[PDB]
Parts: sequence; structure tokens; C-alpha cells
Amino acid sequence: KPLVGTGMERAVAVDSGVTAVAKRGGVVQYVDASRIVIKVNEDEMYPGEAGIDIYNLTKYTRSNQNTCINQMPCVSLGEPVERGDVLADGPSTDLGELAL
Amino acid sequence: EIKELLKLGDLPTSGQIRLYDGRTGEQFERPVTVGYMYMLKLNHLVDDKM
Amino acid sequence: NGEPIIVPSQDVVLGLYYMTRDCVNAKGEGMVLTGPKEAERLYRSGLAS
Amino acid sequence: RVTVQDAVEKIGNRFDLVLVAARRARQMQVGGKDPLVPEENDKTTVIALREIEEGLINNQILDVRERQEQQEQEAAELQ
Amino acid sequence: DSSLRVPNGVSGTVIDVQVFTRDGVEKDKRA
Amino acid sequence: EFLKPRLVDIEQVSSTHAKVTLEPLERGFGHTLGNALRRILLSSMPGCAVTEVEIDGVLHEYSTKEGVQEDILEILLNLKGLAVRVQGKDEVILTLNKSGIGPVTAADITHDGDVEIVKPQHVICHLTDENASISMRIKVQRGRGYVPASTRPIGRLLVDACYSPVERIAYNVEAARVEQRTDLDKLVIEMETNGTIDPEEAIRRAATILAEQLEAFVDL
Amino acid sequence: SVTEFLKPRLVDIEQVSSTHAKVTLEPLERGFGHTLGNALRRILLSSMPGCAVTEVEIDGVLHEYSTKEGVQEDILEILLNLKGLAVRVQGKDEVILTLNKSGIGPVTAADITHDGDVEIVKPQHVICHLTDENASISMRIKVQRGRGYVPASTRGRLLVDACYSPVERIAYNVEAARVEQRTDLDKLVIEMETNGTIDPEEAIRRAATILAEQLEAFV
Amino acid sequence: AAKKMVEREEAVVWDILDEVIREHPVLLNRAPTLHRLGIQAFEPVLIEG
Repeated sequence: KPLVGTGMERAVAVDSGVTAVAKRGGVVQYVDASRIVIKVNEDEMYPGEAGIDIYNLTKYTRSNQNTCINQMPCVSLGEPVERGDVLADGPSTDLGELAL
Repeated sequence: EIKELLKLGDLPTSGQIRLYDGRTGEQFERPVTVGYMYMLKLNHLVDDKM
Repeated sequence: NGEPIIVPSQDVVLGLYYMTRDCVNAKGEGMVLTGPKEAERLYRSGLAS
Repeated sequence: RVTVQDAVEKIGNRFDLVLVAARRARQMQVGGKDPLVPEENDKTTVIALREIEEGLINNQILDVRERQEQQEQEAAELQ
Repeated sequence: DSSLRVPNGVSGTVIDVQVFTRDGVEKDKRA
Repeated sequence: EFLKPRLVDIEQVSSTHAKVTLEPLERGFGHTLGNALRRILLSSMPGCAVTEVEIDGVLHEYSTKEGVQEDILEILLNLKGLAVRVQGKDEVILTLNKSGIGPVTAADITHDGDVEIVKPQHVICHLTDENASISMRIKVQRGRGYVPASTRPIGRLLVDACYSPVERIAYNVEAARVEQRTDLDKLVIEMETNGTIDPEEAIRRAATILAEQLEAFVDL
Repeated sequence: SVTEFLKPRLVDIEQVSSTHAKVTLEPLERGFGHTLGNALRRILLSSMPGCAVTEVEIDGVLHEYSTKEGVQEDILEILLNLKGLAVRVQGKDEVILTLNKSGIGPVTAADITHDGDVEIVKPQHVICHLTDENASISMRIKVQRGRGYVPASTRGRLLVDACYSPVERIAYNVEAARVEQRTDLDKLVIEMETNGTIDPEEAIRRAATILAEQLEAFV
Repeated sequence: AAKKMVEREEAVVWDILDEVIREHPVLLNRAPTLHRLGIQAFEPVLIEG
């Protein structure tokens, strides 16, 4: 992390599409280096379809500039995640900040 | 406020500490400014240039 | 033009400036030294500034 | 060998010195000719410049020597 | 001898191979 | 003449970092001995760092194993800082097997006769699925200094070996009031290690290296 | 394997005079150049036993700033001129020499009386000058075995800065050097010059001996 | 054989190279060579880097 920042790291990191941010909040159900499975809270759930959220993290792919764009999970198992909170820290990101 | 935060730790308020020289062990006159600066690594790598 | 092109530039000029200065009180003020060599082996042993 | 100030001031041109040393080293390298200065693990060029330094080679001496070896060449040829 | 040689200097592992082939050529065993 | 230092006392204040004390030292020799020992200790002390790793299911370090949430590079980095001690041999092949949900730590490694891990709570990785299993071999080795991978069997992941165990040597020179002869110094050497090399052993080997390299021109 | 360093292989001992030697040592393990060179420098400069003048007394002066006729130079000059006197002594802890003279031109060290087994290594060192016939001096100088450099301040009676250590100038360098393939090893280069009491290489041997002896509760 | 030897970088080529690099100036040139002193000859000293 920066350790002397300006409070704009969080917004910059979340406002690009790099980090896998939660669409409907819930409770984490299964974490892994290759995917995350989030159990949606029933209140937010649609009337049917018994949905859960699956997030397929990207693993070691080439960028345009020949760099490695991966995504590390940043939540433990059983961890409640609310709507709009990051899960995967893309390159140069740290807990959803911007670590250059 | 920077000084206040420096006091809240235990560090000297002027910002400058007194350093010793590794190769000779003697002390530097003129107290020197240490601290933690955020360094980047730019993508102009010497091995892509040679 | 005539000016030399080996002007010592920034760190070296600071070293020479700081070295060859004078301050109105320091360790070993006023003594007499037999020569430059004695000056070096005083400064290198902490007995004078 | 670091500077060639002496070798310059004894052949006072600095453009003639290049040709003189070049010719002497040509001799010292492909033709079978021997150094005149003690050799201290140096490439032929620096030997040539050191020769010029202590004042025992220049254009005049070189033309004299090559004409001398030519003379003895035909002296042996007629034998 | 048009084998794709590693150009000079570039090193390191081989993390991924991908083969696309057009409809009409029999896929080879690694394909 | 000159007095001679002796290791008067050791204050093993914690499990890692100690504070030996050398005394008495004639006027001014504290600085000389102190800096020499600091350079020698930080520069070259025999070490026991991991050197190679083999995990069953992975081919290259740039992939991921199903069940364990760390990328294999994270596992290699976590292993790199593992503080392991050996007694007799040069190299040795530890093994570590585990399954079920929980933090796979260093205490899991199959106990061997001569190897003794000194930091059990060093968490290596996390397992987060019931039918998930991790199983690896860790090739501890001996050496000195730092040796990157490039300077030195498709499965065998490599790691860079950083051998020296001493992390931070500080020292102080203070007046000693003993023997009725004032103006006599005392060198307090504080040293923080990863927790493998015993302090007195470290200072003994440092003095040995200094003297053994010094004798090369006691007769020139 | 983990205890086989590189033993240095001394290149030479170049000489510039009887009291000036450039020593070299290559190759040492990376970084040992500075440890060895600096330890030697500290020992040679700070603590190396020797004997030298500490205090002179001249009959015709009562105070440091007192002048004197006949002589060509003031008291500060002659005091600073007695420092370079490269006296050598024997097992006696200290001893008082004396010089009395009244002659034209120079006043060298060769005229100091040999009341003892003390020895000089620069017999012609110029102590002072006496232009006039009546210009006469008579003084006594105390030489005591010492182990460093004690200035006047932190020591009828005239005090000279004692400089016991034989070394006038020690300074070293660490050039880079290689073996068949190893990246970077050090080449230590010492440039010693003494007063004359002992030739340089002997002083280096003495320094290595002091340090090795000091380090003999651990090996 | 010589080409294969240098391409494999045996232990002898380094001392050979240090011999053929002895008194052989090389011209260093910076990109916008503005005046006469932007090109200069230098004695090489082999470096690891």
C-alpha cells in the first residue's frame, strides 16, 4: 500500500474494471485461487432461481505491454461481504487500494 | 501535525537522525534525513535496452 | 572558447567546499602541526575537526 | 600510456604523428620487424607511440631505414 | 527448418500453449 | 601489553535476539572489534535455507492448485522465509502432507531425526476445501550468503536461497568500571537472528573468520 | 564448503624509499577488504607503541610565548621541530636527553649527547638555527614510551604534542578484482609510510599481530 | 570450432577477451551529438552488468 496517499487510491482502484467487486452482498461460501462462490443474502435475492454468485478470477494472462494480470482473493471463508466490496486484488492493488 | 505525529511515536522531531557509516563505522557529522518514501519501478528495463 | 570542459560539477564541489571551510570553534583549535600528513592523521582519529 | 603530449611535441603536428605511428605499427605487425623499446605486454600501437616518445622514430628515420633495407635487398639479389 | 526457435535472451518457463486450426485439417494428437 | 576480551555474559533476552558482551577492551579497541564483527556476521554465517520444492500436482510455479487458495508463487515465497536447522548432513529432503480445511503451517512437516524446525507457527498456506490435499517435498540445503536461482525434471520448482540467519547486528561501546583500572571499555553486541544460530557460536565463528583471514599477512 | 574462504595471495611490496611502501593483497572475499583495511588503519593510527618527545625545557625561556635572541626562529617553530625527532629507545620506560650548543648555522640532531643507548634514525634533522656566535642554547628533552598520540591540551616547562606511533601516513584502497569466474572480489592496496623507526612492512606485521592477539579468547 | 567455443562461453574466452580489450579504444557517442565533444574515445574496462 502507499502508506502516504491521498484517499483517491480506493476510488481509482474500484472505478477500473480490474478488481472483482461483489454485485449482491452476502456471505462467502467457498474461496480459492481460481474462483470465489458467494451466497447471496435472501433479502437481496430475486423472487426465484435460487441464485448464488460465482466469480472466475483471471490467472496469469498477458497484458498489452507484456505484463502479468492476475487477481488474488482478498476474503476468507465465511467472510460476510456487503454489496460493492472488493474480493480480488488485481495487479498493483491491495485490499482494493492502488498499490503501484 | 506532522511534528505531532512524530512525537506520538518516539522519533526525533526535526526529522533527522544520526547515522553511522557501514564501511568504516564512524559517525556522520551533520544529521541526515531518513524516512519511508514510496518508490515505483518504471518499465524501461536495462535488459530490454542493451 | 578557452574555458575548460572538466569543471567538477556538483557532489565533488560540495565535498571540497565543505572540507575547506572554517568555523570559529572546533576540536583541536589553535594547535600547530608539523605538516599536512599530521593534519590527516589527526582528522582521521577524531582528535580534531 | 595515457596521453601523447610528448610524442606530439616531438613531431609537432598531431596529424603527422598518426601517420608515423600507423606506418611503424604496420611494420611491427604484418611484416616481420622487431620492437626497439622493451615490450611490456602492450599492443603494437602503444609500442609505436612509446618509440616516438623517447625520440628514436620519426618520418625521416623511417624513410632512411626502408631505403637502407631496399639497398641491401638488391645487394643480396645481385649475389 | 522453420521451427519457432526461442529468440536470443528471452528465458523462463512455458506457461501456456494454444492451438487454433481451421475447419478442414485433422486435429493433431496434441490438439 | 594489552588486556584481552572475554565473553563475560550473554543475555538471551528473547527466543530470537540476544546481547553478548565482550570485556575488557583497551582504549579504543571496542570500535575496531565491533565493526569488524558486525561486517563479518552480516556478511557470512553458515545457513540452512530451502533450495528446491516439489509439489505433486503443479508443473510450473505460475499456476494454481485446486483447493489451496494461494497461488504457487505465494507458497514459494512463504517457504523462502522458513527457518530450519540441521545437525549432520549437507542437504536433506523434508516432506509435508496435509488435507482438510485449515492453515497448513510449518509444524505439519514430517519430523525427521536431524532436522528441527524452530518456528512452528510459520503459516505456509491455507486449505479451503474438504477434499483438498497438499503434499510437497522441501529440499533444505546448506550454504552461505545469497544465491539467486539463475546462477544455479519438469516438476521441480526452484527457489532463491538466502542462507545467512542473522538479521540485524547492533552494538554499543560503554565504559567498564572493573579491576581498579579506569578507562577500560566494554563492547555490548546485540544481535537479532531468524532463530537458528546460537549467539556465542556466531561470535566464535566470526572471530575465527577474522583471525583466519588476518593471519595471511602476519608474515609477509 | 561453508568454511572455505579465499586466502589472499600477496602481489608484491613496492618500495618508494626506506620508509614508504605500497602493499597489495588480492583476492579477498567480497567485502573483507574494508574490514581488514579499516581495522589495520585504526590500529596503526591509534595504538601502536613507540617512544617520542613529550616535553622540552630551555634555560632561557619562562613561558610558551617568550622569545629568545640569537636564534633564527621562535619557540613555536623549535617546539614543532622537535616533534619530528625520530627518537628510538630501549627497555627504559623513559629518559631525559640534553643538548647544549653554540655554533654558527644549523643545530641538528647529530649533536645530542649519547648519554645512554638511545638511537636516532635521522641524524641530520634540523632542530634549530644559530646565526650569531653568542647565540647559544642548552635544553633537556624527555622521551617516554607511549602508545598513541596525546595532544598537548589533554596531557619553566614546555610541552610538545607527543606522537609516539611510527606511522606518519596510512591510507588504503579497495580496487575491484576477479578470479576465473567470480563476479566481484576485492584487491586491498595499502600505502604506508613511517617516521623511520621501523620500515613499513614491519609495522603491518605488528598491526596484524596486535589484532590477532586481541582476538584470542574466541578462535 | 572457434565460433562454437565463443557461443558456449568456455572459461578461456574471458582471459582471451581481456587480452584483446587491452589497448583498444572504443568511441562513446550520445544520441543528439551536438558539438565535437559528443563523441569521445575511451579505454574499455570489462564490467559485470
